[PDB]
Amino acid sequence: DWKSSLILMAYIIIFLTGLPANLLALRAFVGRIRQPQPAPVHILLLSLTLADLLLLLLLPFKIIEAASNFRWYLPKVVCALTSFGFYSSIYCSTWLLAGISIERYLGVAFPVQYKLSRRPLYGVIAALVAWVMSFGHCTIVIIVQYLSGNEITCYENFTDNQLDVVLPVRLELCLVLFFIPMAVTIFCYWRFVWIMLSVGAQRRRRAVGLAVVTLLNFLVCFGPYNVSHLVGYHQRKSPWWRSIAVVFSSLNASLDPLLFYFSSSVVRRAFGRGLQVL
Ligand SMILES: C[C@]1(C(=O)N(CCCC(=O)O)Cc2cccc(Cl)c2)CCN1C(=O)c1csc2ccccc12
Repeated sequence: DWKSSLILMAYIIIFLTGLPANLLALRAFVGRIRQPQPAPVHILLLSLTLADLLLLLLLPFKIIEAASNFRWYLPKVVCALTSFGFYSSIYCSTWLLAGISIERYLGVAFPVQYKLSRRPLYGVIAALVAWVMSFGHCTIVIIVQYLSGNEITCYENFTDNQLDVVLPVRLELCLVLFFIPMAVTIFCYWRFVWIMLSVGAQRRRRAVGLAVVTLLNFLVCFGPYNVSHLVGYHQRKSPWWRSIAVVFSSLNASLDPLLFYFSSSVVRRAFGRGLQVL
């Protein structure tokens, strides 16, 4: 009861804290465009904002669930659409954050290439690759898993045979769409921070802060969910703390705003104006 209510209120907080800041971020980038940005970084970040918006706008469904002890029964189609809605955002975000890690390292360190390739169009493909990879692979999940008065919004008994097909797919996504980005993100930022270490204080604090946020996201926000998938092999059963792990997956949407503040000064100016009003 209260155990459920807490997640409801936490999700409301995430919604009511996130959505305004994310809309302000979206507007900030739309502002930062001025003449459509020449910078590949600013495009990739915009995609993350859209991926966040996609999640945050669909987030309220969860607060409604948490009230009703996951009772209200949704059609299998609706259940699938909402599930796909979530999956897309997370695994898109991971590759985008990896793309940012690439961008900062390759951009700042070894700047000769960045001086020549300061055109925006070379960047756009990375966002499209992230979207295509996310959508394309995530679709497989809902294909496989989809085509009574129990306390479950979507009870996932599946089938004993299907289990043997389903879990490998979840592990495949877990590995390729997270554990690989993880290996890239840390490899880039470890160097980027070293290069930055080797206005200056502001640049340093921005650069470190950026890396801290990206690291934190993978461990705190995305970690437990992707661990919970892997535990699937050990237990051969959906862990009870999946619903808890999901909280963290949503939490990212609250901390992603900071990324934009640390990255782009225009966002700091825009939030400055927003804070001036508020
Ligand atoms: C919550 C969950 C899901 O879809 N379930 C959970 C099974 C039941 C269990 O065991 O609690 C069914 C479900 C949950 C909710 C709505 C529908 Cl219509 C169907 C699992 C990750 N995920 C989403 O992809 C997700 C979908 S909307 C959304 C919003 C925010 C975060 C994540 C999500």
